Amino acid sequence: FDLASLAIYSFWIFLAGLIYYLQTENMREGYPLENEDGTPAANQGPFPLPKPKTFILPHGRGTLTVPGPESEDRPIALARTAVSEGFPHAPTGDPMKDGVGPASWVARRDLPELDGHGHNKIKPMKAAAGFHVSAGKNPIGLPVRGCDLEIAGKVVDIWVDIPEQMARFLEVELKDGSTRLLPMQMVKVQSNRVHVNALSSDLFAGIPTIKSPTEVTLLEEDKICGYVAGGLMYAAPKR
Amino acid sequence: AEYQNIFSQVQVRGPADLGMTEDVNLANRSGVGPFSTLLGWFGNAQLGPIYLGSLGVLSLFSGLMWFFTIGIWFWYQAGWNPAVFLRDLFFFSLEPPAPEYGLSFAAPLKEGGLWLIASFFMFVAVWSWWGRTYLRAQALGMGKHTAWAFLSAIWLWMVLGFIRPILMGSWSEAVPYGIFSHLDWTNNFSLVHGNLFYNPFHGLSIAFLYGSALLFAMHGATILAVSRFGGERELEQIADRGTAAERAALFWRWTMGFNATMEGIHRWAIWMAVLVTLTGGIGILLSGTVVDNWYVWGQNHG
Amino acid sequence: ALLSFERKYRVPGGTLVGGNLFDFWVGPFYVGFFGVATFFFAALGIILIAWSAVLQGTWNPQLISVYPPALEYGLGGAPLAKGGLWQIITICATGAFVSWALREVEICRKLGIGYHIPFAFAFAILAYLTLVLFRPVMMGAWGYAFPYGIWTHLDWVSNTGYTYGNFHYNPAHMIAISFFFTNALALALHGALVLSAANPEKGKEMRTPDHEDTFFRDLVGYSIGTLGIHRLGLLLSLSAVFFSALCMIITGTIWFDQWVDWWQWWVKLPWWANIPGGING
Ligand code: BCL
Ligand code: BCL
Ligand SMILES: CC[C@H]1c2cc3[nH]c4c(c3C)C(=O)[C@H](C(=O)OC)c4c3nc(cc4[nH]c(cc(n2)[C@@H]1C)c(C(C)=O)c4C)[C@@H](C)[C@@H]3CCC(=O)OC/C=C(\C)CCC[C@H](C)CCC[C@H](C)CCCC(C)C
Ligand SMILES: CC[C@H]1c2cc3[nH]c4c(c3C)C(=O)[C@H](C(=O)OC)c4c3nc(cc4[nH]c(cc(n2)[C@@H]1C)c(C(C)=O)c4C)[C@@H](C)[C@@H]3CCC(=O)OC/C=C(\C)CCC[C@H](C)CCC[C@H](C)CCCC(C)C
Ligand SMILES: COC1=C(OC)C(=O)C(C/C=C(\C)CC/C=C(\C)CC/C=C(\C)CC/C=C(\C)CC/C=C(/C)CC/C=C(\C)CC/C=C(/C)CC/C=C(/C)CC/C=C(\C)CCC=C(C)C)=C(C)C1=O
Ligand SMILES: COC1=C(OC)C(=O)C(C/C=C(\C)CC/C=C(\C)CC/C=C(\C)CC/C=C(\C)CC/C=C(\C)CC/C=C(\C)CC/C=C(/C)CC/C=C(/C)CC/C=C(\C)CCC=C(C)C)=C(C)C1=O
Ligand SMILES: COC(C)(C)C/C=C/C(C)=C/C=C/C(C)=C/C=C/C(C)=C/C=C\C=C(C)\C=C\C=C(/C)CC/C=C(\C)CCC=C(C)C
Ligand SMILES: CCCCCCCCCCCC[N+](C)(C)[O-]
Ligand SMILES: CCCCCCCCCCCC[N+](C)(C)[O-]
Ligand SMILES: CCCCCCCCCCCC[N+](C)(C)[O-]
Ligand SMILES: CCCCCCCCCCCC[N+](C)(C)[O-]
Ligand SMILES: CCCCCCCCCCCC[N+](C)(C)[O-]
Ligand SMILES: CCCCCCCCCCCC[N+](C)(C)[O-]
Ligand SMILES: CCCC[C@H](O)[C@H](O)CO
Ligand SMILES: [Cl-]
Ligand SMILES: [Fe+3]
Ligand SMILES: [K+]
Ligand SMILES: [K+]
Repeated sequence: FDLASLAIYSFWIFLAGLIYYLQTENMREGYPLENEDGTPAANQGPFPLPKPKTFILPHGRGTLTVPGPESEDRPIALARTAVSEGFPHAPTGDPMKDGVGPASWVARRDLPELDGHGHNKIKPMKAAAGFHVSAGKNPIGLPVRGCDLEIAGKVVDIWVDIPEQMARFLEVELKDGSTRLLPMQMVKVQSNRVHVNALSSDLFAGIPTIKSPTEVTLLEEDKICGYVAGGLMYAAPKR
Repeated sequence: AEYQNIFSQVQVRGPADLGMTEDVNLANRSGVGPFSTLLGWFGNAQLGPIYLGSLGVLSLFSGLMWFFTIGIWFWYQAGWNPAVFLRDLFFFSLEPPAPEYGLSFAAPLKEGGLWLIASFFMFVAVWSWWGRTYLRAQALGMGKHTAWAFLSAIWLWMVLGFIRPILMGSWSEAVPYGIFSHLDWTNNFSLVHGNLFYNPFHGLSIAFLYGSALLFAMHGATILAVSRFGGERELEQIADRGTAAERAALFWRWTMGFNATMEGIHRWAIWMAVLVTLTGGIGILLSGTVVDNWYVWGQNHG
Repeated sequence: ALLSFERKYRVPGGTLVGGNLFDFWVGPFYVGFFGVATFFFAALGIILIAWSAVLQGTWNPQLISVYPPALEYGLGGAPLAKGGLWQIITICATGAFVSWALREVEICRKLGIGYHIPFAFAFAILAYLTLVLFRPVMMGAWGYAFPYGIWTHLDWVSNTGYTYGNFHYNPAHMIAISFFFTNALALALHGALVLSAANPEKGKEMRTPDHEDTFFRDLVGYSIGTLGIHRLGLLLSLSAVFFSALCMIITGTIWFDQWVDWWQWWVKLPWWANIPGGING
């Protein structure tokens, strides 16, 4: 007989089922798989989509049910470079402006993330009661330099995550008096400047702008973060 | 150079965050502790508040009694000499009853009794703390995943000190409380059962342990890599997938041909972790009870 | 086939070598110059394992074992059937792993993401190389490396460890294990915490990270925070592997006696060395 043999055989049956379950749970976004033209792929693999689950979202924001119909919900300015599958797709315009490649953004909801109390999670520090810089070089006041070593603007605030008490963006004022948000993760605060490797100074103007000066929506965050990260590949030319 | 978001460049602080209320009895929350700027370079600066109700007090009291029972035994072994206490600290050990005592509670204090008292206090501390992990989640309306995950760790602990010794018929089989002595116990356990490398549940426990380091290295790296797109705001990425979650998925899709989602990586995570101690407790529990010698067993099975 | 949201990312660019020549995919897999290198190294390696299998006289994957040259060969080359295949296979492995890492770098570049992943992977690669390259070279023979076999490599672990008594007494090994156990604890907690907020009690709204901080503060008096926990996992994992490589690189080189005896430096400090009492007096 043997209880240890029963246990090891049983465990391997269990683990196979567990892996099957875990894989299907991980197909709740992005599937069914598509051809390059957006139509459903003929081979979906041996794992089926899981039965749907529904997340109840806080503050009257509704629900998310996944899996569900996938749609990009935005135009994608790319075209095939080959006559068969598997090759890159070339930007049909300016990929920074069009938001493709590493400049890509997702059509998230055009509302701000809220905290557990239903208040905007990210606020400019100037509007965040009691918030202040508590350690490190305070970036407010510093000129902002791009990868061309030219000054694009000056830091006029920090946008802070209120519940998690963290710096999320720098607000940078440009020569025309408008501002843009830069992700904190993409700037280097130095003693005499903030340096931004991803963008040359002349690309700061094109950072997507926010529709209201004291809040930022998840859609806007995705457009800002995407554009800034896309500069690593695309700031290149010059001239 | 390029910033990597391993330590923060600038810290911000606001009023102390007293937390969400939900159904929590606020009367049992402490005030906040001090803020630590040192910690704040890597994680949150804020210390406290802590919740401590009757169960938490019982758990801390009992845990302290466990630690102090072992500790006074150490002092005793030190001949009450502070110099000797520091010198031989890792050599002291509170040991269980000899095998001749079986599972009785009749061993003298100095020959197992104190081990039983200490173990009793540990039993109460850990299970009351388990109760806390459940009730703290319940009071906030959260699922009970933590209490379930903690139960996998509790399974190995219980097998080691309680279930296996009871099934073997003596407390002498349990783990002593000492730094070196518990490592000596572990080595001996393996030698006596024919080399645990031949126990398939041990090899699995190792696959999950190593796999937990593989996976948290993958996952931590991944989230940091997409932190420039808000990647660590995982709950909202679950609710409203963003370019962080898509770039993360596609890194792995392009690398190894498949990927996770922002929620599902956490299910891979919780299982990779818990399976360490679930498979481990099974492997230990069968040892000596069902299988005297894993080498021998492996010659007739697999 | 592509994920529904994938096409917009499949642009040209990011390669380190070859320009557009290997800038394409096979199914889900990105290729790149380093995809070709990984394929060459892996394939050659696997072919050489199969030839080793033929020279050993077995196809059973639980029996195939490729051993390094015996200690008498020192750091020279050995005949292919007597350690040379191991040597070439190790070159292939190292080539395959480093190529995999560099391919990961080409993928990060195309996606516009940080390089944290391949940097992390490099710790694993360096632990591998500590075992098969740096340690053997410092010890003066390829034969101190581990053999490539599912079970024979465990034989090497047990034989190497017991060469120094109970290996548990290696202080770097104690640190390494503490990081491995701490990492698994942190992984369980992190997975649990996020799922418990995303999947709250029946009928309830998803919780927020605020609830996640609250839960931990309530339980232990501290929350490391959603950025911190990912920093922490990465540090705990990589520290575990750093201290593993460390624990082995010092073993057989700077310390080669029984590890238990290392601890005598402390017990024998003159201010308490001769005091009566205790385990040691
Ligand atoms: C010479 C030694 C033997 C051997 C003997 C053993 C024995 C004996 C055991 C293991 C076990 C394990 N071994 Mg082995 N092992 C050997 C060789 C190895 C090698 C190797 C590279 O050679 C590796 C990688 C491992 C790896 C492993 C792990 C996978 C596993 C433990 C998992 C775990 O998380 O435990 C750690 C987790 C716990 C102990 C859970 C603790 C939970 C409790 C509830 C915590 C209470 C806290 C307390 C109240 C204090 C609070 C203090 C706080 C500050 C408040 N072994 C050799 C062959 N190994 C264990 C196992 O499961 O084997 C199947 C085990 O019992
Ligand atoms: C009797 C045996 C001795 C002992 C002797 C040894 C010896 C000897 C060693 C260890 C090592 C370790 N031991 Mg010890 N150890 C013992 C008891 C234990 C116990 C315990 C509970 O008792 C534990 C928890 C541990 C724990 C550990 C870890 C600290 C460390 C192993 C991990 C590591 O190096 O990862 C590092 C990770 C790697 C090496 C993996 C590299 C992966 C590569 C880069 C990629 C592979 C890709 C693959 C080919 C792809 C295939 C195809 C795809 C899957 C499709 N030991 C007993 C006392 N221990 C080892 C160590 O520190 O090594 C540096 C080591 O050599
Ligand atoms: C699933 C596998 C892994 C796992 C999971 C896990 N552990 C858990 C949990 C989970 C999911 C919890 O929810 C629970 C927790 O609350 O974590 C924060 C826990 C926990 N795992 C713990 C420990 C632990 N886990 C371990 C391992 C693991 N835990 C696995 C690898 C290990 C080892 C050996 O590897 C240890 C030591 C505790 C931190 C915590 C459970 C706490 C508990 O039960 O506490 C009761 C004890 C007290 C209330 C008080 C004790 C008092 C002290 C002993 C003395 C302190 C006094 C002195 C003034 C300070 C001295 C400090 C020194 C000791 C350094
Ligand atoms: C540094 C922390 C931890 C870590 C991290 C880590 N590992 C990683 C990564 C990271 C961040 C990846 O990005 C990468 C990955 O793609 O994971 C999905 C990877 C990876 N970790 C892997 C495995 C692995 N990692 C381990 C460990 C760890 N990885 C650490 C604990 C272990 C062990 C034993 O603990 C293993 C087995 C692979 C899944 C993947 C690397 C894939 C790769 O390199 O692919 C290219 C190579 C091939 C397809 C095959 C090469 C074949 C050889 C030419 C011949 C075989 C030689 C081999 C030496 C024989 C060994 C026999 C054994 C029986 C001893
Ligand atoms: C969604 O987002 C999330 C958040 O955001 C919202 C979160 O907030 C959190 C919550 C997360 C946290 C609150 C952080 C949790 C913290 C950890 C998991 C651990 C962090 C730990 C470290 C950074 C350091 C650990 C140190 C290591 C590994 C090196 C230590 C090496 C050793 C060899 C230890 C040796 C110890 C000895 C010899 C003991 C000394 C001698 C004695 C005689 C006393 C012994 C006493 C005892 C009681 C014996 C038991 C001892 C233990 C257990 C020792 C403790 C061990 C240590 C290693 C310290 C999560 C999960 C999350 O998901
Ligand atoms: C939050 O976010 C996150 C995600 O998302 C949201 C994630 O997803 C993940 C990722 C995590 C998971 C999905 C969880 C599950 C993961 C684990 C438990 C970790 C362990 C993983 C595994 C064991 C899987 C390992 C798999 C691997 C390494 C891949 C398998 C690999 C191959 C088959 C190798 C193939 C690839 C190669 C060779 C490189 C390049 C590719 C090519 C196709 C090369 C082609 C080139 C040629 C020249 C071909 C020529 C062909 C010829 C001549 C003929 C062919 C001949 C043959 C014999 C074939 C994380 C962490 C995350 O945090
Ligand atoms: C300065 O000095 C003072 C005294 C002030 C403080 C110093 C204290 C010291 C030095 C403390 C040292 C503590 C140490 C070194 C502790 C080490 C502990 C270790 C390594 C423990 C390891 C494993 C323990 C296990 C697996 C225990 C499992 C126990 C159980 C499952 C409990 C089972 C319960 C039993 C047997 C009781 C049964 C009775 C009932 C009623 C159920
Ligand atoms: C050790 C655990 C390894 C688990 C790997 C299982 C994953 C297979 C998933 C491939 C399916 C992807 N696909 C085709 C649906 O897109
Ligand atoms: C897992 C890490 C444990 C950290 C423990 C921190 C506890 C601090 C609790 C604050 C208490 C402040 N008080 C009440 C003393 O004033
Ligand atoms: C020795 C300590 C005793 C353990 C503490 C028990 C608390 C368990 C909580 C489960 C409560 C379940 N329920 C549905 C009644 O809420
Ligand atoms: C949730 C992730 C699941 C990962 C599965 C990893 C399987 C590792 C294979 C180890 C085989 C050990 N042994 C001796 C039992 O055969
Ligand atoms: C421990 C073994 C792990 C092997 C898992 C390998 C990953 C499978 C990738 C499957 C994707 C291939 N595809 C898209 C053509 O289906
Ligand atoms: C010789 C000096 C080496 C320093 C030791 C390195 C320890 C592990 C490094 C992990 C660093 C990355 N992390 C996780 C903090 O982000
Ligand atoms: C009795 C079982 C023997 C196994 C057999 O000799 C091996 O597969 C040889 O490859
Ligand atoms: Cl699950
Ligand atoms: Fe996470
Ligand atoms: K303010
Ligand atoms: K035996």
